[PDB]
Amino acid sequence: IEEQAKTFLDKFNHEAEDLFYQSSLASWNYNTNITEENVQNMNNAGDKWSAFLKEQSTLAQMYPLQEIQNLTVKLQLQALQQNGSSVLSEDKSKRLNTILNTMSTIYSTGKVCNPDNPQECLLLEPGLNEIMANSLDYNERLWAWESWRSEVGKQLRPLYEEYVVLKNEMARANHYEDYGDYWRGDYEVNGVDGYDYSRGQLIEDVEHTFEEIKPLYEHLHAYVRAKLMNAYPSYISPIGCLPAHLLGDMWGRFWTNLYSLTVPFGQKPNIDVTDAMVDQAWDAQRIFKEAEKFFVSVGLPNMTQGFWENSMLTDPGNVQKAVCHPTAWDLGKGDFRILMCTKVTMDDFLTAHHEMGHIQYDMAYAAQPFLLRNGANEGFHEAVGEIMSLSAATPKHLKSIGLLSPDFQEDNETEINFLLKQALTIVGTLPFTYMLEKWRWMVFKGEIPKDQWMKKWWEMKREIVGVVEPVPHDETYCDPASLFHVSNDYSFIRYYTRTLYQFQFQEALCQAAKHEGPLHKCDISNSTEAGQKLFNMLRLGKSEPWTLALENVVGAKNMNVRPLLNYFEPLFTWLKDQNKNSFVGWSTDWSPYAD
Amino acid sequence: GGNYNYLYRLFRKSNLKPFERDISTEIYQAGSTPCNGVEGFNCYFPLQSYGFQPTNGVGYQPYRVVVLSFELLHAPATVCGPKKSTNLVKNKCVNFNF
Ligand SMILES: *[C@@H]1O[C@H](CO)[C@@H](O[C@@H]2O[C@H](CO)[C@@H](O)[C@H](O)[C@H]2NC(C)=O)[C@H](O)[C@H]1NC(C)=O
Ligand SMILES: *[C@@H]1O[C@H](CO)[C@@H](O[C@@H]2O[C@H](CO)[C@@H](O)[C@H](O)[C@H]2NC(C)=O)[C@H](O)[C@H]1NC(C)=O
Ligand SMILES: *[C@@H]1O[C@H](CO)[C@@H](O[C@@H]2O[C@H](CO)[C@@H](O)[C@H](O)[C@H]2NC(C)=O)[C@H](O)[C@H]1NC(C)=O
Ligand SMILES: *[C@@H]1O[C@H](CO)[C@@H](O[C@@H]2O[C@H](CO)[C@@H](O)[C@H](O)[C@H]2NC(C)=O)[C@H](O)[C@H]1NC(C)=O
Ligand SMILES: *[C@@H]1O[C@H](CO)[C@@H](O[C@@H]2O[C@H](CO)[C@@H](O)[C@H](O)[C@H]2NC(C)=O)[C@H](O)[C@H]1NC(C)=O
Ligand SMILES: *[C@@H]1O[C@H](CO)[C@@H](O)[C@H](O)[C@H]1NC(C)=O
Repeated sequence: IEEQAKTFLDKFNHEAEDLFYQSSLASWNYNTNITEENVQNMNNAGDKWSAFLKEQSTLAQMYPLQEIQNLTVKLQLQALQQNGSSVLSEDKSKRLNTILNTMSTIYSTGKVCNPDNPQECLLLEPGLNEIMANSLDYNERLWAWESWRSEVGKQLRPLYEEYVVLKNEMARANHYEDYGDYWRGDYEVNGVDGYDYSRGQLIEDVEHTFEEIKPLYEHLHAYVRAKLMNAYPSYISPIGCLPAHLLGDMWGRFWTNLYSLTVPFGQKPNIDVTDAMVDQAWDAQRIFKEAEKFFVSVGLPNMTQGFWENSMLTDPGNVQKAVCHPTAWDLGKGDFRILMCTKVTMDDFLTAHHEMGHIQYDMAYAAQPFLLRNGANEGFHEAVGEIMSLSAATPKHLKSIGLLSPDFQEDNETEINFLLKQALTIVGTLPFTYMLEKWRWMVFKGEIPKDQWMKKWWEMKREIVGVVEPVPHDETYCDPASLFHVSNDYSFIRYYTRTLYQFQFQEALCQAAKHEGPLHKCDISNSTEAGQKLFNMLRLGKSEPWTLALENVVGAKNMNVRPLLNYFEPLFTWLKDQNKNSFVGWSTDWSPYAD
Repeated sequence: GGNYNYLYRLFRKSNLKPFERDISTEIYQAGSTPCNGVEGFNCYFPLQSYGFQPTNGVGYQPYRVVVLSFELLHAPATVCGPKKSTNLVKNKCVNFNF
């Protein structure tokens, strides 16, 4: 009966909040002060949380799921009843964890040695990522691109084939058709009177939104190709694809390292307020106190006053071994801490606004039950953090926060320099993200057999992304598995939808703050009505369907690409005038070796 | 490490009458199945403990409460405020209260 499930969850909601607390408090003491008497302090305290949750999970199947009427207590029950693994045979369950540990340690400890000196050998993160991000030598970028895929990616090919079979068995025992349908279960919504969403409906909404970005991406692809021919003459065709090893990093995920070759007006400095911070003696604490004044300006609460003692805003005065990585912690019981090692720079002035945005999202849904204290889907949590960073990087906000000469002149040449640096990171990553999840979805359902994995991968690079390989690759390579998110078992569609939600939030908040100009000049400071539009979504958590959360801000029930294109229309107008003598589009027949 | 000595009751058959008190420790029975003094599904111990810890956000830290309740049965009198006496004058027509 349904009233027994309510009494089940309230014993759960008070044993979990304490056991999650000290399992996360011990993870704080390891992260900010590393010993090994802290790693053993967090492994036993971490396993008491994991052993407790599988005990309550096997108690949750005593209650049926379709004999429930209240939507909230049904949502908590389905998130706890989830079997996930453990549906496999107990010798297949230990084979899967052996593969996931072997693929993870090949990626982090794989070395590449030089053919002129076999005694010097580079790892990926120090040394191989620096070549792909800084070099202008064609022959050295071609060496680092091919040798990472032929010496490390060939080890992951027999391991990734066994990984697909075991993950499809686990997904079909949980009544999905494949493992790709299991990943799309985040966006599913069942029976809330007009707000429903199918797991197959996500596939059409991604492909419908993508064919409206292809006019903008084609003009960006044509402008970068014309600028790369001056940097690498006799290597690039003026009507063809771009070679895969000249894109700024190892995989071509972000084009953000191509800015020094593709800058529109290099005689205008892109605005940088780092010298005005060290001329006014701003400490470590000023960067957060101006960040807290931004959020109280819009109508959001202060920091919790436990935030100022418990947090560790710099690396300590001790030479203290403590993972230095910006992050926002939500230990529980209303205890919010930020861990970062901040330097006096406009870079960490902006990520301070980003990391505080995770805190203000966390402080808002802290009145829901324990199992609904996440973002409404996997994409909302990063998207609310980046609309705080866009509004703080504007020169309108910088001159009113005291950091820009009240006699500063923004010219139309510097807005093109700023918008093109945004499009190399935002627009340049959208066909990469769409192509990769489309390839992984077709591998799991079996539309691509294993004798055509690397054949269909490079046909989709030339057609969707416009990127050609420099050396042909047969079915002994596995080039997707040489990325971190593929070999470490992560979903990748959250980076596509976060980019679309980010400009839907920003365009909906700037109509409430009564903006008049272009969308990229907007700032939501001093408003109250925009914050009330934002706070009505922030407090929902997972208690409502995410389509119901979007109408509280945007006014629509689906993700939309038209606010993303309105941000880049000053660039799209300027790009169509720079490509009057160029060719827009590419040919899938040209190759850098096929002459 | 958590002060686990401060408990509260989280299951009862029926809400309390005003100023009523209940220190029993019988195993609660949520479902219809009888409990027979042992724990299990739908048979819960009725007391939980605040695990208080010094690094808790406000609203999670312990507050001490005192409830004063003045009652007036039908006696002849009892405790009350503490009157105050001013200064007594002399040799002047005055309005006095002794
Ligand atoms: C890292 O934290 C641990 C524990 O928080 C520190 O180790 C000991 O902590 C106790 C407190 O319970 C002290 O009485 C001991 O003196 C600490 N050990 C030592 C060797 O000092 C540890 O000190 C912290 N790390 C550093 C570098 O201070
Ligand atoms: C079941 O649904 C009802 C409404 O559909 C929820 O009722 C609300 O409960 C809160 C506190 O529990 C009250 O403050 C509200 O006034 C109630 N609303 C109404 C309309 O009466 C109820 O909370 C849900 N059950 C659970 C366990 O959350
Ligand atoms: C979870 O996996 C189990 C198999 O281990 C599935 O079958 C359940 O088996 C248990 C006994 O171990 C029964 O109590 C359940 O009734 C069975 N399933 C149900 C509730 O029909 C079970 O179907 C899986 N649960 C999910 C999430 O589908
Ligand atoms: C920035 O604004 C100036 C001012 O309008 C633009 O200069 C004009 O450019 C057009 C097209 O080349 C000419 O027909 C006008 O005669 C120019 N104006 C003047 C006063 O000379 C300039 O092109 C703009 N730059 C960008 C990048 O948009
Ligand atoms: C936006 O908010 C800021 C912060 O309160 C306002 O800045 C104040 O501006 C006045 C006059 O411009 C100064 O006298 C104050 O010293 C400023 N305050 C601070 C804390 O620096 C700003 O005026 C607001 N914008 C509008 C349009 O009202
Ligand atoms: C936030 O804190 C400041 C001082 O730190 C205070 O003046 C302000 O009133 C606080 N905000 C609210 C809503 O009380």
